[PDB]
Amino acid sequence: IEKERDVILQELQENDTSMRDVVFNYLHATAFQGTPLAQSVEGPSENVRKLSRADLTEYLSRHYKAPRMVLAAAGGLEHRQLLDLAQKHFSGLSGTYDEDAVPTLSPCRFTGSQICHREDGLPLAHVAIAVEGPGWAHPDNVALQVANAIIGHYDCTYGG
Amino acid sequence: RQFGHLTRVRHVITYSLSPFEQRAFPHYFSKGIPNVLRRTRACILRVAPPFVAFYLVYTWGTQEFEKSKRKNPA
Repeated sequence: IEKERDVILQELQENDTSMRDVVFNYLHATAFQGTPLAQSVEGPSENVRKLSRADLTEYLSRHYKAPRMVLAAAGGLEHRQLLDLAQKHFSGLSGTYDEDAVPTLSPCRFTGSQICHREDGLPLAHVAIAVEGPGWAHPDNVALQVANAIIGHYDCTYGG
Repeated sequence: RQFGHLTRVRHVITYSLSPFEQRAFPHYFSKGIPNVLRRTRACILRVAPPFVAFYLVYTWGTQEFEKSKRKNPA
């Protein structure tokens, strides 16, 4: 735990150089300000120097629960080579919880806001803009994936 | 001249919000009016006293003008 607590503080230094991922971490941080969703993935450097075994134990002991888990695989197998094996190994999993322990979601609102890390010394400027998305279930995602495809992409190498 | 080659900035961050996501006139009465006073106390001393003296030379200038037309005892 102490070693990784240094390794984590080695990659936050790295992702500063992964300039693309800095943008989305800023983007998610703004439009979803105030919610848990503005958080990073690796967490701030502060909390990583303060996190305990119990927080892991408490975090671990709540989310890894069968109703909110999945197993899947494909390629060379049959479905009943597998069902026995989770019936063998994962049957002892905690398939329940203390009645008020497993929360559901908050509707994460959307903000229209700008954020800018002005840095003139660097070569290039990574930029992003976006709006509220509908969600997973909403079927017009099949519409929007087309529209993005209409617009598309380009990076300095396509011979077109 | 335009944006792009004016001058240098390094390691500064800007946080700005839409207008639609906020009231136009927040704390217009609450925080403003104390700020009007603080704005006022910092100017009043070196703004008025000339204009104060003007009120006196607009004062004495007319009074002393009025008398001069009134006759003398002679």
